[PDB]
Amino acid sequence: CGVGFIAAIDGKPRRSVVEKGIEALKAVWHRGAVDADGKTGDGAGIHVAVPQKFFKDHVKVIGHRAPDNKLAVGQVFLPRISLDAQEACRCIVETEILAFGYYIYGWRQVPINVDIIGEKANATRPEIEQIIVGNNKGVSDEQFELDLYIIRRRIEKAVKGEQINDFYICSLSARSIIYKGMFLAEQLTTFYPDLLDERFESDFAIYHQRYSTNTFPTWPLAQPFRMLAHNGEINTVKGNVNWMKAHETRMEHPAFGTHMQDLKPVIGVGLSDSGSLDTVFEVMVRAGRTAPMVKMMLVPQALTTTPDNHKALIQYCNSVMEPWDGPAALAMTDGRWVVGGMDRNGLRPMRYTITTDGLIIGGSETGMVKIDETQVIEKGRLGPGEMIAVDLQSGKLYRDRELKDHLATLKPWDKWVQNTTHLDELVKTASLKGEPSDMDKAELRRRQQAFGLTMEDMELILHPMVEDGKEAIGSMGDDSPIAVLSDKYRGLHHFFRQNFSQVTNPPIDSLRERRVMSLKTRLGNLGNILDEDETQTRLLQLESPVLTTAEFRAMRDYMGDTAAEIDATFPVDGGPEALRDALRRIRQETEDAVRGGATHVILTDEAMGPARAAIPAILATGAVHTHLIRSNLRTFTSLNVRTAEGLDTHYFAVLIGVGATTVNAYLAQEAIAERHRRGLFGSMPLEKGMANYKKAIDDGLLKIMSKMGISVISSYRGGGNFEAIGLSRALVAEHFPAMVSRISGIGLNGIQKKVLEQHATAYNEEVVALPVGGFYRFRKSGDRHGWEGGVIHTLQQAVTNDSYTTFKKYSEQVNKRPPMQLRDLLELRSTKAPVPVDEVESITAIRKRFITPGMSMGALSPEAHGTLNVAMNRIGAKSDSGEGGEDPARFRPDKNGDNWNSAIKQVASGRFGVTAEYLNQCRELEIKVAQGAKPGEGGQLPGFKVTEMIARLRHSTPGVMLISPPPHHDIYSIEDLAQLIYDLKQINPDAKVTVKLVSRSGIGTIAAGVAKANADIILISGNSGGTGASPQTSIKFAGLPWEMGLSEVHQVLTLNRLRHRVRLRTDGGLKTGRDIVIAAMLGAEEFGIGTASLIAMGCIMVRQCHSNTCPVGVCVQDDKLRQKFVGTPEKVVNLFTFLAEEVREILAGLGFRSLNEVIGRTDLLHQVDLDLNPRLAQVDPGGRNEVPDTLDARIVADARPLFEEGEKMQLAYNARNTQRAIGTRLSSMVTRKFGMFGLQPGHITIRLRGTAGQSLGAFAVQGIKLEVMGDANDYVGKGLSGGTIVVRPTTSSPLETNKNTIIGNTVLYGATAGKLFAAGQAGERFAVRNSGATVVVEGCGSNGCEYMTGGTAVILGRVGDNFAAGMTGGMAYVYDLDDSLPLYINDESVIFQRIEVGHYESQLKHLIEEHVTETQSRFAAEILNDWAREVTKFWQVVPKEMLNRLEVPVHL
Ligand SMILES: Cc1cc2nc3c(=O)[nH]c(=O)nc-3n(C[C@H](O)[C@H](O)[C@H](O)COP(=O)(O)O)c2cc1C
Ligand SMILES: CS(=O)(=O)CC[C@H](N)C(=O)O
Ligand SMILES: O=C(O)CCC(=O)C(=O)O
Ligand code: F3S
Repeated sequence: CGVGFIAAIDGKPRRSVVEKGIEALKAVWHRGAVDADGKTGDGAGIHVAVPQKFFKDHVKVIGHRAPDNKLAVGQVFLPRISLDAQEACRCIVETEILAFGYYIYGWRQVPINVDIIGEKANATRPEIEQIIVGNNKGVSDEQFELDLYIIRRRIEKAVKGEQINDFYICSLSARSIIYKGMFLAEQLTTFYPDLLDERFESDFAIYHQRYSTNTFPTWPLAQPFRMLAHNGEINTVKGNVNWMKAHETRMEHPAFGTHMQDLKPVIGVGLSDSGSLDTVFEVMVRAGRTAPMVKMMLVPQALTTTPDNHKALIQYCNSVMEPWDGPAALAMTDGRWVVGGMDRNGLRPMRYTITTDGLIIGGSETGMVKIDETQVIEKGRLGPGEMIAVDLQSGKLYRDRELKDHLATLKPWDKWVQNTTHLDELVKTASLKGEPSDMDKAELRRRQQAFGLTMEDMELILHPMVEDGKEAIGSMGDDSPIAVLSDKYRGLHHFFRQNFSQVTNPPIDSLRERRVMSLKTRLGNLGNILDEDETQTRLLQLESPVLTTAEFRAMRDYMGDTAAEIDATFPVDGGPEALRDALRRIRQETEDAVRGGATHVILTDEAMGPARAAIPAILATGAVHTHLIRSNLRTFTSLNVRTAEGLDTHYFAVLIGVGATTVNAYLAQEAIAERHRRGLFGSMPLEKGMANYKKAIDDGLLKIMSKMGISVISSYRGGGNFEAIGLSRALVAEHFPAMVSRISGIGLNGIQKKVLEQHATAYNEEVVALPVGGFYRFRKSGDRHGWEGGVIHTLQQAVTNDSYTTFKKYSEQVNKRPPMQLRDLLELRSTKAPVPVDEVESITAIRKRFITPGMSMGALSPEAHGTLNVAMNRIGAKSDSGEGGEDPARFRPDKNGDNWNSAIKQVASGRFGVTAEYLNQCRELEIKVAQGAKPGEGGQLPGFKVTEMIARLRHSTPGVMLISPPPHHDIYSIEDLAQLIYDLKQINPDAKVTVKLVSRSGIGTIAAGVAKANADIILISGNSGGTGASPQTSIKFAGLPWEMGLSEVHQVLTLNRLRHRVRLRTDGGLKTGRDIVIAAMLGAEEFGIGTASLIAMGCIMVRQCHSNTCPVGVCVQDDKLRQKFVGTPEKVVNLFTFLAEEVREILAGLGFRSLNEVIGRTDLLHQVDLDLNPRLAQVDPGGRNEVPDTLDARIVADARPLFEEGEKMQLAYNARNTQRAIGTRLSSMVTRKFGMFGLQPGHITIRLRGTAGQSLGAFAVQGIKLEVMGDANDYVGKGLSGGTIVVRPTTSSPLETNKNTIIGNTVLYGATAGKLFAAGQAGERFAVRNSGATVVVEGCGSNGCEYMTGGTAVILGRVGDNFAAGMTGGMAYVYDLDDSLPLYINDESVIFQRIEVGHYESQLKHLIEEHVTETQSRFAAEILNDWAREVTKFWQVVPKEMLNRLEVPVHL
């Protein structure tokens, strides 16, 4: 994959612009899935100017006369198999161009060579044909495209009405034309020779290859699109899409004249995300807005450093259009400008070079197209939010600032912005004036009972919010029933699961990166995206959809005649259809209101009473919002909800994203008060009370959002980002935005019945106390759980006394209950007579398919951890190190023969103990993208668990907390995954690689991509798995059952013929023989067993894993407490032995003599309402994935002496952007023979001219040194491990070392040792997570030194926003010539001072010296020359938590 762009700064056409454009496309294949087929690829494209010589001649050769104007071309994919349709297609195409009365010189079959296409693709190949049009009407450049645009839509529309498939017009303008198709980019020129003609000349270019979650090639989905080309993904798409359904309700502009209606819907069916973007971007530009304005209105930068002009503008946009978020490198152009742009988080690479010849070449990597250093005038990149551009009419280049300057210039942004009413202060005022409360406990209690609330609810969850202003953290998995199956009133919000993101895009850090996020809310800002007038700022604005009963009324008053209140409630005397008609009613009443003139709606349960049940706020909000959309009305109101049932963060999230503008949990502020008048909060005023509550819910949301990288509530709102488990298809469709509900579930009639039942509970008689509740924990009360006391005892009894009979009694205890989980709804019947048990496969055999999941050293006691490693190795199975290091002492068997080393090592966001030697002490690497306990997010390890041993392991700082970054920093998109897997397979030639993913609908597809990315195993984790520490909403609301995700992967992978390329594993609550058989039949080959293995080691399931108070030594770092541990290998081994025997017992009954004979065999399962079909369906009823060599292949060959004799060596080689992971293999080899540190620095040194591609020197141990004279791309020294890497411009380059980029992003991610020197600037997230590498570099993008925990980080230059966020431990100095660092640095955990002590001043000096020595850097050398005055300019950045720990104090 890639996007790229090229432009002649002067405006004047050239052939090289196209030849370069090809050139690029020939250097991206190293980033894609190569087929063994040699031909098949996902899509490539080049968007250049229609070449008027070439075309005109053509018209001449047929013997017409060339017009004076520009001649248009339509580039069109016709149906290729039904001639009947091609015609219909061409009549339509002609008719439409005809009624605008332009002129047709006529069709031209495009030459192409289908030999380089694969069959899959030739299959779906359309018939490519050009049609040539002339501007007989003598209109203007601008009018021609405008008209053509209305024409293309007209066609597009008619073909649709005709119901014609496969028709598609890539381009149809007289400025631009697109040559895209499904074939390898390196072969664009082969499939389309026109491109090789010298008449193809052009002032600009835009190329793009693409990847996919597929094996199927659609042609129209290859890019570039008509104005756009996108690398990334736009996670906020359904959000955007539904907004347009309303944005459109009002869009009207005069340029389309009477055409608008043909103009809608601007987004047709079947578009890819980017495709939909281009769609919108286009209309906007067709109506007048420049390119750069549009990038902004749609992919605005974050309004955190910023001039005030810009801020105005931004604020303007944000008020018109809600962003289109997701990682995004974009290459754009309206007719005149050409733009390179970034998403608001700089999520994708985008280097660029400027030449003496007056060209700019935009890129994704950098070595992408030869250019002589000699003619380089600059070497840049884009950072979050920036653009760079060219105005081809004036042949002027604008860098970000200067370009943004320009747009600020266009209008009185501020004066206009000043037109908004921020009703904030007005609202805060009334709160301080006193959050009221008007119910008597006798009431609170009874309503509360209506929505089935409890003490656990009040104590466990509400309280901490009020107190700490933070939400409840907890531990152990979610073992309760899944709500539909529940026995006990659960509220709608229970069935909506929060979606989150896995490999497609990364989730954000809402702590360390809160500045880019946002919760602004606006009532009445929905008018003409098409307009550009100040009247667009006239709207009210909150800063949280969240309102305390005080603030709420504040607002509701300011509104007034303008608001309308709808009674979300229904009679109980009602009848079987009570709630239905209720839902109609509300729907209608809101209609009338809005029509009637109303501008705000207030939906509410307030009139709930003994005679009226409340309509489930969630259902009521959706029913309303949707119908509102469905009648083009939502654009006229704000929709605000008052809910008695609301209480936690989740409930807000759902409400909001199913419509809600504003929410007020009124009966909870109440419940807060009552608590407060028994002084449960102590001194603290009820007002500060709410304040906190509110922050907890605000950060609440910001989080839930970040789980699918979304930075902003307006796109999130109404986007329906949930998945419904349990409610009926029909329903979910009827009333909420689009969401999946893969098995229908209950419907209104059930909902009604349950709502009312709980109701009687609370108005049928007195209520002094809520029940206790046993949702977050087993009480011997109502809610059941998997793990309950009896069950735990019996199991313990069983593995301790070693009786299989006791085991069997446990599992029976377990299997004889009411269904609690989906698998529980299946029977296993077969058609074979039974077989004798002896005959089946053996336990030895079976238990080997079992593994003990990754549970970190930290989360668990050292004793527990190694216990597990011993058990697994004893029975020839495998265990998983876990998110947190593994001690290397452990790399040998002990006198007793026991083996503490673990067979599968993880690799997760904060790369904990990740070392060349760690990565090499195993048979398998598990890329942890996610756990079912907390999908969207990333591990926690409370500070008081960060023992010293722990801290030593992890290179973290003692007793300081370890919260991990939710996304991996080197996996922002699937190609990214792809490359990690490559490095992984490079540093360790023997291991298989796994990808831990978490079930959720859509996993299937990703699953595929993972497969194309060379993963060997894929593991789908259930929603219910365990965690040592994790917020409770994720434990109860993120994730989906494995029975759904595991089949989906089984199916989809099968459906694309990849299902044999990868092995499948699953975990999530598997405690029993049958749980394991059923998982096999659904497709699994391996099963993971954690918690139950913990319980055998003794866990009693008391849930204080986060607390460091383990009654039993399982999950606790405390010494005394660790002495109460009685786990034993022998115990765990017994657990597995039983499990397998119980598996064999079952297979025999089924007539099978082995597990393999039953994988995938879903015909053996019958579901004994929900629709379990989609899970049972069969698609077609009736070593390791190896990888390509790299430079290392030769380097190694050339190093015989190294390994053979010990010699020292110096090698030289060129290097291209296309060579990845250079050295890594070397490193694996060296680490294996001499170990990370048995070689003295520089022992084997390899100079490289040119460009290093991703992962340069990744995992290099000491002894290796790489000099890259030239430059590099992302991830230099990723996981650096005591090796050394240096990078400087070519002796001959005339560039100013420090004013130019030289290495990409996420450099030194997670390193632990070694040095890195860089004559130049580095891009985003430099030194992220560095845990002990020393570096020197002349500058650095934003988010630098983030989450760093060790090492020294010098920095000869300016530094990006949010520097040092979460930087708990190492140190960075920072030459700052403008005393600006103050404006960029992220305070929170760090401080800066000028050097005072002189050993710190000396430390710096020596590095900088090294730097120079290695890099021959002038600018550096000069700082050395004026040390005196200069030292004065740096700034010591030192972590708070490091102040008292530091041998030599930093002060005095
Ligand atoms: C205490 C504990 C620690 C865990 N630590 C990790 C971890 O370090 N890395 C990881 O990728 N998943 C981790 N997990 C999840 C397990 O690896 C596995 O996905 C899940 O535990 C199995 O769920 P089951 O508990 O119902 O047996 C942890 C889970 C628990 C309960
Ligand atoms: C190379 S790419 O993976 O960024 C593809 C981009 C886009 N989401 C698409 O489906 O075309
Ligand atoms: O130990 C850690 O860093 C993480 C452990 C974890 O996140 C979990 O077990 O839920
Ligand atoms: S608190 Fe974890 S619950 Fe198991 S580990 Fe101790 S009993």
